[PDB]
Amino acid sequence: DQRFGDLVFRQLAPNVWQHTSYLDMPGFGAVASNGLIVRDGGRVLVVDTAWTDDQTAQILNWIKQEINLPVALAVVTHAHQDKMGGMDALHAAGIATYANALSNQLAPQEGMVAAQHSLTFAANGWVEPATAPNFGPLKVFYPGPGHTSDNITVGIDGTDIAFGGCLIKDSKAKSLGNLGDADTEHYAASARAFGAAFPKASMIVMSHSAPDSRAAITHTARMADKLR
Ligand SMILES: C[C@@H](O)[C@@H](C(=O)O)[C@H]1CC(SCCNC=N)=C(C(=O)O)N1
Ligand SMILES: [Zn+2]
Ligand SMILES: [Zn+2]
Repeated sequence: DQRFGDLVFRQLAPNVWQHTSYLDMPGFGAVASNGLIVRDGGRVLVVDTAWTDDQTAQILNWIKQEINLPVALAVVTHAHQDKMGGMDALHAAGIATYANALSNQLAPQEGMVAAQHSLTFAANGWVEPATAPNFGPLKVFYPGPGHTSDNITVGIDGTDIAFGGCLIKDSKAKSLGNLGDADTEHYAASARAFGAAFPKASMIVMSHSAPDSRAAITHTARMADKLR
């Protein structure tokens, strides 16, 4: 683990890093939020911002120092603060940002800054390639409504890594966390759909825990079963 400012960076694979930022919430303590950094050829790709614009700027600063390649694009997995909180930092730096069309539509109501481009998805959940230009190893999948109506997920092609965001919780988790915006009826099916979308992924990266095995997906699904 590497510390850079208030952020921590961990290499998960030769070309993949996890970024972690913290937000102190009064009465509840500091909460960690994870994202991904992917090196693809002569460019870098980001998945999710940090909690804030300042923290996100630090991600770009670490990238400059540790990777020294231009950041080509970023993808945010839904319209909540821990995933979209630092959109300004990305846009200030001239980085093209992509999100679920629904996330961009919800963003203003959520107090978030919308991404600059919209992803749309097929009936089977896979992104329509036309809306996801030059994503390299990033394979984006909409598993259906769960944590939120708009949550999307990301696999890293050519690695054992898949990113479930706030949809997937780790196998040690006691609850499904914040269900304030959740679709409790479809949550279980969506978690399982993600598992089926990336059947070979063995390392599951998520928003609020260290990377886990596929057990995180199944354990989440089974916790969600009880919500019905
Ligand atoms: C604060 C907001 O961004 C919230 C969300 O996205 O729903 C953050 C905080 C949280 S709570 C973190 C884990 N909580 C466990 N009780 C989650 C989450 O559950 O995914 N995401
Ligand atoms: Zn959320
Ligand atoms: Zn979260």
